[PDB]
Amino acid sequence: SRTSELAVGIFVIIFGIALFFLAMKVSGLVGTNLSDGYTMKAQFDNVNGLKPRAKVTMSGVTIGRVDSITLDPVTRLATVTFDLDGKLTSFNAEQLKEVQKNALDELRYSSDYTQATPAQQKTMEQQLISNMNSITSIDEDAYIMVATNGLLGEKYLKIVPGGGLNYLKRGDTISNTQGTMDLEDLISKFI
Amino acid sequence: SRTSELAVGIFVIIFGIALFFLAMKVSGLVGTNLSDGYTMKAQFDNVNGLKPRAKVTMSGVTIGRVDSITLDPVTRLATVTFDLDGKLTSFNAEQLKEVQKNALDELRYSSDYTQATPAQQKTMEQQLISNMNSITSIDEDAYIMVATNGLLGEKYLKIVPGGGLNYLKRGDTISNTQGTMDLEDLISKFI
Amino acid sequence: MNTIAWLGRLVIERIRGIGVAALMLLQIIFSLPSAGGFGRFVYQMHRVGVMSLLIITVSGLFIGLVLGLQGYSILVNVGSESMLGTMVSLTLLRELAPVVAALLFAGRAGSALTAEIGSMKQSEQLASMEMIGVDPLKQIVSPRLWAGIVSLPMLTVIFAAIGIVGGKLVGVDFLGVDEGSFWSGMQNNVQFGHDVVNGIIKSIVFALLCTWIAVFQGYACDPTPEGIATAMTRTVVYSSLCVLGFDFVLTAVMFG
Amino acid sequence: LLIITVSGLFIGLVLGLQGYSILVNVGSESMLGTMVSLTLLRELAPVVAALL
Ligand SMILES: CCCCCC/C=C/CCCCCCCCCC(=O)O[C@H](COC(=O)CCCCCCCCCCCCCCC)COP(=O)(O)OC[C@@H](O)CO
Ligand SMILES: CCCCCC/C=C\CCCCCCCCCC(=O)O[C@H](COC(=O)CCCCCCCCCCCCCCC)COP(=O)(O)OC[C@@H](O)CO
Ligand SMILES: CCCCCC/C=C\CCCCCCCCCC(=O)O[C@H](COC(=O)CCCCCCCCCCCCCCC)COP(=O)(O)OC[C@@H](O)CO
Ligand SMILES: CCCCCC/C=C\CCCCCCCCCC(=O)O[C@H](COC(=O)CCCCCCCCCCCCCCC)COP(=O)(O)OC[C@@H](O)CO
Repeated sequence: SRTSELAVGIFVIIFGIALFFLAMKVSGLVGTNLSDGYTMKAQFDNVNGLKPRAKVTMSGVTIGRVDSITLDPVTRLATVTFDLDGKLTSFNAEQLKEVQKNALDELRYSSDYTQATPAQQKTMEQQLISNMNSITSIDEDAYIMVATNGLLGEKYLKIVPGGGLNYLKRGDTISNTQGTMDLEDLISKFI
Repeated sequence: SRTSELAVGIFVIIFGIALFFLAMKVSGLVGTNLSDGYTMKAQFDNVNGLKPRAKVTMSGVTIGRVDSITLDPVTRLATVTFDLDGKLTSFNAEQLKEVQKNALDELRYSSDYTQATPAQQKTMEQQLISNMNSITSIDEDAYIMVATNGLLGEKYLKIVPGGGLNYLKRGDTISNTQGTMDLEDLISKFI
Repeated sequence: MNTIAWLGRLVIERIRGIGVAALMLLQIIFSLPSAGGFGRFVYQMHRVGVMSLLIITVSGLFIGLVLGLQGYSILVNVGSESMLGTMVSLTLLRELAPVVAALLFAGRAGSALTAEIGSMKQSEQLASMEMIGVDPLKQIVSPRLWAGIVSLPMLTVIFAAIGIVGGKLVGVDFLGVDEGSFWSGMQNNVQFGHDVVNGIIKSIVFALLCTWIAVFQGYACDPTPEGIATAMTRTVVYSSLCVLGFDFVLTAVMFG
Repeated sequence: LLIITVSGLFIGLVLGLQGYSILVNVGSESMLGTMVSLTLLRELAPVVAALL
């Protein structure tokens, strides 16, 4: 039964070490990675209460985290950089063709046929090579804002999509923001 | 004995891992280290709820801590001393020039040129050489206030910049304050 | 692989030890009662139950004093000092009184049961009783098992009662909350069937585990003066892991 | 080391399960890590580890 004592002895040591590798994974130490996360940035005027490793949502569902918050002491603005996900904000292959031909057919309508030249579909060739390389689901006129999660929640960033013909590339800067609202300024704002 | 000294050495490895996790993942210890921070002070009329080692923010970005709160019973206004920062609040080489030329331009514009005598800009160079010796980002009519994050959270100090030409030195006194607003303060406002 | 074989041989003898203790329990509870067996049970209610009454009473008072002192500091900042009696009574009745009273029962009345049965085995009173023609599982072991299943749920009710009296004494009589709001908030949110009876159902499960381990380790002991002392520290370790292990399973069913 | 490690895991499992039920009714489920860590660090980890 020496072969039996060797199997129960090995299974215990394997189970004991695999629990230790699982305990360091669910503890915020070594690991904690993300599905090809790129990086955006944005500039607010008041980020009071936003902490790093916060949460970024689009329509209630978390799409990213927050990386770092710095101040620019010449212009009184705060610059937040955050990192999104590829599986949740990037078109895989098929949707890439779908939002191509929707933005192409809406641009080449009867409104811009008379505005642009009659040598059209040449801009459709030039815009399509700029669409395929590194595009996200955040259109050009969406805006981000600092939200507060109910009434006693923590604070986080919320991307509000809207409109959109062209989109932002990976690495870009969202240029429509609005900062938070302090409750000292709320009461005052009232009267 | 060579096993028992080997096993005790593992009991000190697992203790050092857990003290590392408790200090630098659970507590705020690694996030209290200020870079060549100077020290200012302000003088309030209600600091109720403000603790030592509380937070100082400019636009939502933490730029200091709070050191000591005492009475001064000859004037009976509470005196808070707080220590700020080097990088996030003091200027540098490029920025100092970016405010030195505009501080002469905000002075010697069309409005305040013929306000002093018909002399040259050497006294308007004196307003340049009065600057670079230990300047801050805070101007002279910024005010500070004891605010509260959320509506059940802690109390911190909040610096609100506004207007202003000249800049405070390192070590001065911010001279516009307002204290805390408790429940009896909020009521007497609305009526 | 010299210690790997030793480690695998260790956990096989522990698996086989659960099989002997399972067949030992089914032989005790499935048998007919006998003559003079009620009077042996009332004698062992004195040794297990009444002897544990002084550690349980003083430890319940000290724990209720900490709960009323810590629970006032939390609730006074959110304007709910009237909920002090609700959180003191609901912390004891569903969490602390089943668990902490079972950790002091495994130490005092559990480790004394495995020393009494184990010294009967060393001095050969169990082998002398068997050769006379009396089963020692019925004469010796069976009154001691039933006296522990009855005495621990009777001792967590006394634990929870002095914990609430101790928490009322620091809250109302020293920190100065209203006495009528202490008892009225407690009579409103605490139910009898969901909070009081569910704490007794926990302590019956714990009393079966703490006594079946303590009785088995003295019977299947090693009749040698440091084989008894090795067994007494096995009933404190195995009972504490079973109390904390079955506590997570019972709260996920009752209050989840 | 083996009784202390397994008993600490079982107690933290009950604290996170009971503390979620209290905090979710007052809209403060984000304070779960504060009440779990502050219950252990000042009350339960000095006392229960000294009873074992
Ligand atoms: C949303 C719903 C809200 C709840 C509504 C309930 C309202 C409150 C009223 C009454 C309280 C009911 C709560 C469930 C009661 C738990 C029952 C239980 O936990 O059963 C225990 C099993 O324990 C063990 O094995 C440890 C094994 C544990 C696993 C057992 C799995 C239990 C599954 C059946 C229980 C049905 C639960 C009904 C509640 C919805 C047995 O307890 P005892 O009788 O002492 O047996 C003595 C032991 O020595 C066995 O010999
Ligand atoms: C960031 C978070 C921080 C957290 C840090 C990580 C926390 C610590 C992690 C892990 C700690 C694991 C504990 C290791 C225990 C080491 C014990 C030990 O190492 O002790 C050994 C024996 O252990 C023995 O009994 C063998 C002991 C019993 C064996 C266990 C058998 C139960 C397991 C099998 C069942 C599987 C479990 C069921 C799961 C479904 C020593 O042998 P001895 O012959 O007695 O002495 C020999 C001396 O004379 C000279 O050497
Ligand atoms: C749901 C069904 C019931 C729940 C139980 C479920 C568990 C399975 C069934 C258990 C009952 C089966 C009946 C058989 C019991 C077998 C144990 C037994 O029969 O033990 C007997 C002891 O008496 C004894 O009942 C010990 C004497 C009585 C012990 C209990 C006393 C009850 C008093 C408290 C009851 C609490 C009620 C209070 C409510 C508020 C006999 O021991 P001895 O006389 O010393 O032997 C010695 C000779 O043989 C040789 O010297
Ligand atoms: C509404 C709220 C509900 C609450 C209900 C009320 C709760 C219960 C209330 C009170 C319970 C009190 C506990 C009583 C303990 C009884 C113990 C007992 O009665 O046991 C006795 C011994 O106790 C012994 O050791 C003597 C035991 C030690 C003596 C104690 C010494 C410490 C005290 C002295 C120091 C003072 C304290 C310091 C204060 C400043 C028995 O003697 P034995 O020789 O061993 O056995 C003899 C047998 O063979 C035959 O008789």
